[PDB]
Amino acid sequence: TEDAMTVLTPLTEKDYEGLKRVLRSLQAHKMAWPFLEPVDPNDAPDYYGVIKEPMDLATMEERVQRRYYEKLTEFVADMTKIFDNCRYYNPSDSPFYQCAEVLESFFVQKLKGFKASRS
Ligand SMILES: Cn1ncc(N[C@H]2CCNC2)c(Cl)c1=O
Repeated sequence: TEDAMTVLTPLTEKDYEGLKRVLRSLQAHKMAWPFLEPVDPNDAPDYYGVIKEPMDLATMEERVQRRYYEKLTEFVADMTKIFDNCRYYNPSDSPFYQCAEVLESFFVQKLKGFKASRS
């Protein structure tokens, strides 16, 4: 199943080309700009004291380029931190919270396509 594959099956070189495509799709999305680089503390009081595990798309790109991820779960966990951190720090009427909702929905669509392609 795709769930077990996601947790257990090591990422191959072919898998990594798919991860790069997924990442580039997210970076190009109209609602991705809040997530392209780390949050600046001057945009968000106490951000780094509140958020335990910050993440952003440039950090994920570096990690993809360095072959940091061994399993798809780990890549999904980093991506999900981006959206969960945003929704945790901000109120639901924040424009950043709204971007997280839209971009995660897009991620989920692309992720399902990638999982289907591994077979
Ligand atoms: C509270 N807060 N402040 C900023 C931000 N993104 C920044 C990154 C660079 N340009 C916008 C997010 Cl994602 C957030 O949640």
